[PDB]
Amino acid sequence: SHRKFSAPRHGSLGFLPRKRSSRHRGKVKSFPKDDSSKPVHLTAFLGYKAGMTHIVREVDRPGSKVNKKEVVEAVTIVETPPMIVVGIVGYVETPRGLRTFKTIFAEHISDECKRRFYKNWHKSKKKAFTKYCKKWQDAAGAAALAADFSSMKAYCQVIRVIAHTQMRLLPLRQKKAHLMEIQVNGGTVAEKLDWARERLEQQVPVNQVFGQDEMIDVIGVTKGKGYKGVTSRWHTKKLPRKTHRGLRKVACIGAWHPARVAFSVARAGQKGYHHRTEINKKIYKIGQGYLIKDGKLIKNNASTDYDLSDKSINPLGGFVHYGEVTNDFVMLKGCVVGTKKRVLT
Amino acid sequence: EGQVLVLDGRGHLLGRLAAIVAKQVLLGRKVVVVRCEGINISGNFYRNKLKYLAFLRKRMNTNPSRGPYHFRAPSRIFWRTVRGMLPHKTKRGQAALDRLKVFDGIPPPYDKKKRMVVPAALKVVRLKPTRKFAYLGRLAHEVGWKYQAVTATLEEKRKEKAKIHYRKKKQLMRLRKQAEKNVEKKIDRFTEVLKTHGFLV
Amino acid sequence: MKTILSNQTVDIPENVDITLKGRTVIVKGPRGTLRRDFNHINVELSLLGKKKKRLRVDKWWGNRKELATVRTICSHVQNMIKGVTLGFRYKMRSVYAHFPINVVIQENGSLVEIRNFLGEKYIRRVRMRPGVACSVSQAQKDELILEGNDIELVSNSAALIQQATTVKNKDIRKFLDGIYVSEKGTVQQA
RNA sequence: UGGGGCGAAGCUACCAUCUGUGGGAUUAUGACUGAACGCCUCUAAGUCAGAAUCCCGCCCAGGCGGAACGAUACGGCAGCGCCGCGGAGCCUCGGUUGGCCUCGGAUAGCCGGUCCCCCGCGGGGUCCGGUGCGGAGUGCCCUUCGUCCUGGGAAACGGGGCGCGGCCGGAGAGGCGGCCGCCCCCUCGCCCGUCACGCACGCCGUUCGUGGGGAACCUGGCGCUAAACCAUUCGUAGACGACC
RNA sequence: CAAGCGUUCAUAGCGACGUCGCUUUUUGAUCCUUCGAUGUCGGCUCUUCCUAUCAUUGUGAAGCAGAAUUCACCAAGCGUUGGAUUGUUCACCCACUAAUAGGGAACGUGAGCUGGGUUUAGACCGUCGUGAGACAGGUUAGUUUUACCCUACUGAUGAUGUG
RNA sequence: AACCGAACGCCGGGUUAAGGCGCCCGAUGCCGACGCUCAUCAGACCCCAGAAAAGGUGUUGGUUGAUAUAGACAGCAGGACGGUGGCCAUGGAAGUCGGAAUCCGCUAAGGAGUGUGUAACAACUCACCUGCCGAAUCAACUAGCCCUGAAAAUGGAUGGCG
Ligand SMILES: [Mg+2]
Ligand SMILES: [Mg+2]
Ligand SMILES: [Mg+2]
Ligand SMILES: [Mg+2]
Ligand SMILES: [Mg+2]
Ligand SMILES: [Mg+2]
Ligand SMILES: [Mg+2]
Ligand SMILES: [Mg+2]
Ligand SMILES: [Mg+2]
Ligand SMILES: [Mg+2]
Ligand SMILES: [Mg+2]
Ligand SMILES: [Mg+2]
Ligand SMILES: [Mg+2]
Ligand SMILES: [Mg+2]
Ligand SMILES: [Mg+2]
Ligand SMILES: [Mg+2]
Ligand SMILES: [Mg+2]
Repeated sequence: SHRKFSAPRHGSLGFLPRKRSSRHRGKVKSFPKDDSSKPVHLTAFLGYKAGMTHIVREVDRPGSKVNKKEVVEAVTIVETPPMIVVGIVGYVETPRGLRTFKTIFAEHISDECKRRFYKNWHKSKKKAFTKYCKKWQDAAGAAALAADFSSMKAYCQVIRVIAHTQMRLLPLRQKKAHLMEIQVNGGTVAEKLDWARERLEQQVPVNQVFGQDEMIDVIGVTKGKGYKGVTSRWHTKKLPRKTHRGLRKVACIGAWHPARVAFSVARAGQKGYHHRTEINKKIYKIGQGYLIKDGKLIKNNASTDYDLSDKSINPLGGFVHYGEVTNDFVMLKGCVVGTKKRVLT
Repeated sequence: EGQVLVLDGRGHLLGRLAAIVAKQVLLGRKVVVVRCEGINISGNFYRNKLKYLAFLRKRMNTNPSRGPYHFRAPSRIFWRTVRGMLPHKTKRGQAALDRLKVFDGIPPPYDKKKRMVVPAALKVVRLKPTRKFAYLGRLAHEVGWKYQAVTATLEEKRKEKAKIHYRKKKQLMRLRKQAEKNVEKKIDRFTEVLKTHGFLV
Repeated sequence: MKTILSNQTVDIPENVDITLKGRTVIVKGPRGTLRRDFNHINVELSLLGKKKKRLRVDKWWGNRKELATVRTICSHVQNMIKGVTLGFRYKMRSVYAHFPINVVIQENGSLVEIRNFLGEKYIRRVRMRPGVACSVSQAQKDELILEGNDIELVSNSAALIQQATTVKNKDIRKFLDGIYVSEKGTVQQA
């Protein structure tokens, strides 16, 4: 017999191998469509979550009840010091998918970047990238990187730029940088390459990638919550106070005919630590780190022109539960996925 | 015959071909069907789309990741149809399928090999000219390929290339024929003995 | 019953020069050149008349339903000839009670721009097909002129704006407004 | 948890806050051209518009599915990768010339040649001339298959030394070609003489792709010179396991 | 099919006398399976499917001017609520809306619950019985097991393969 | 189970029944006949495992009746009148809500009317009859094949593949 009294399902399936994520720096899954006409830019970056705050903006939505009123918007602040480009990488299109030719990273490399290779390192001899580098100065420094780029010019189509974060600058206890390919959505390969050629080894800050008031999408991993019963996980009903064996459950899993519990019935399971792509968040402010020309500029952070104090976004006693944001943040409308200190793509 | 087979899927009939492939796979002969986008089907476009979409609804309710795999690439689609004509539960049937091999477009090694055509699965022969149809390419697209565009642009790139070879090969034959005439009185009593027992007339 | 033969000759004028690539007829006269493929219909197109006087379409081992088509090819060919000699002109007269349908062509032909049909704020836009030169008439009040060589192309394009202009959730017995075709003719008449 | 105010941290609530994103095929339907059916016709051959549909895209998982590139065990005893070229021996098998290429049309094609014309040795065009139950035919082409003698003719610079360096071209999942110097060596396809090769005394797995695939060990040259896991710590995570 | 209604007019909408079907959400027949007993009514929760479309998208109808409305097509994409009474399924009313469509899955779902009703043993009235006692005639009290085992599913380690 | 053939010591060869013969899967890897149909739900075998009245110029055959070089059919042009507010009905019905009826002239041919519609006309149209064209045309039945009628619940079965 039918359900007497209809209702929506509890919690979407288009979402549902609700497992502990296999990765942790939010992997970008789709890089925007490179229209070959507009200039070369990077399409992504890699900040990290600090904390949050009361922003007060004047509004300009003619028609609304709040035309020209003050409102407070809750905002995150994403600590985003500049990212170094180490290596470039070329993808060719195929019937079978999108295979990768030729990864080439720089002479030099870094040391934080090294970290994101050999698991336990104080044990290691730190040998990574020691015979690669040797190529950035000889006769075979002209073969396998020159004939190579010529190759990546010829047959290749889509070019990303491997870039490692500067972990050192942060208050995190972490020293292990966050490498990621960031696609270049430029105009034409070669132009989209004699450029990455040039930005090897080189600082890349947030004001290249991003503009203040661009809608962006944040890609990161949900804040962890352990095993949860069905009522916390799938957010179901509770059964009444009477029930002999547990009231934080689902009564009926299935009909004693499709003789399997289904796909799509509510269950106990890992909640949180899930990968998630949140979209279309606004940038309220692109920041600037407190740098020196004489004696600090803490001012150049939270000092809007309509108040002109000398604040840093750092509240009194840090962003509780990591620390002080000492370089370029981006201030994002509302809340973003993930806990504090979290790598946020 | 012996050795590896290469069949050029274009202009064939999806299952009519696959029955012939599958017979020879079971006789130990290695077949390689190529260019499966080109493979075509009797009945009008939509008919077989509608018939495919019927497939896609067939799906193991209690978990679908177990349930039937409705592969979308024509290679894969055809494989399926060949496979249904093998006894693939058993060891000889899986050992059979391994002798098959199937591509969308026409790849390395197989660009570079001459390649054959089953007239008894060939559309112009098997069908009437006043009847309608799908290309498994377009069918495959509207069902969830991602790679009709790519395997187009690559095949156009291959065609342009292959044309060069065809033209250079064309130019060697013109040399052969001119060099027969430029030496036809010290091979004029060998060519004799050719044309006498049939060869070369 | 299969009919051994059916055929038809199109009488081609002295102006035009058709030249058929196998089955594909191309036609060039004064106005321009048209092309069309009968790579479906399956017939034998001969150009028997010397100097150049006859297209003859055969059909040959054909049953009833393909015998039909002898005459249809024969038509799209006359219909080309009239197009490349004379050229067609569909006129379409806007119609109303009240809100003046307010047309404005906007590259050359191409964009036919329609404010105010029935007080509607949404400005309907309509593309023409290639080779179809729309233009607002004169010597008459609410009246477009769609000029082109190709019947096929000229009459989708009539119909596109004739159908873009349709009322909804009313009596279309009563609400007799929109733009619609009044006169299918030619540019030059002879 | 003696009681109760207030209460950081942490969980957590349309009880606070933030964010929910795009294409394609077309149904019904509406249409264009237009046949049957010397008219009319949404259709018989052709087209067009068309959605909470369907499929896809963003989104989530990620294969007895692949990618790229890092480093490759100094040693106190180690063990290997190449490269080449050397000697035995478990085993697991299938095979027993190759074919090195257009595109597609099918009530049509193939090729030649352009005198002529346009484009980038090529491509396109036009004219003519041949083939088209196809003879620069997958009914297809090629290459040979007992050995060497030597002493004529026909044929004469062909081939070789894992002969040796350089420049190409080829990337869809290349794995292959191609094209240039120099050393030494050899003189082979077809006719013929002319002799020869254990002639095993009618007998079977004969012949090769075979320096197969893989698993164990005897020579030289050049390079090499760890990471992983545990323990510890941290928590970004928690049952334990897993992870940062 | 079709006699009628519909001012007129068969067939916008309807439609008699007849007649051809489906359907298994109604009850019957039947007695094929189970009596070394498959938990026997309702409610809650929770999935999924069907369409026999109540809403909404796109459409064709009307006796469609608008407004409002019914007929029908693709169509099952997302909807179908809060209560008073009632063991109830079933009902009726208030209320909201956009709708308050209809159904299936062992008459979906007792090692999910509850146990209100059925349907033990205690009791009470009605009637019948001479009586023990009977009564789809009323009424109040009445123990609701066991998961560790294979499976499905949800997560979690992992696995041969890639030196 | 129960249909069809066929009744079974254990084997080699040959041969068959009922069945089959793209491939699963043995056999058509006949240069097999002659047909019919294209299904936006095809069809595809005695039980047995699906449909009906009823539809259906979807196409193919008949059957019968028609029409016509005195030149039809179809197409484009002209008339479609008068005797005549004919009679009943008046509420209007002069051809026309309805009916008895109900026939001549001009004839060419025009029904005292098929309809639109009009309160009634008109105005329009249709029978009838002409003008223009050139040879086959039309109607009712009846069958063959397909289309519709045709709507169900874990996903989906000519056996599957096709
Ligand atoms: Mg419901
Ligand atoms: Mg209890
Ligand atoms: Mg209305
Ligand atoms: Mg569309
Ligand atoms: Mg249509
Ligand atoms: Mg369209
Ligand atoms: Mg009546
Ligand atoms: Mg039991
Ligand atoms: Mg329906
Ligand atoms: Mg209640
Ligand atoms: Mg039940
Ligand atoms: Mg129980
Ligand atoms: Mg149960
Ligand atoms: Mg009780
Ligand atoms: Mg009792
Ligand atoms: Mg008493
Ligand atoms: Mg008594």
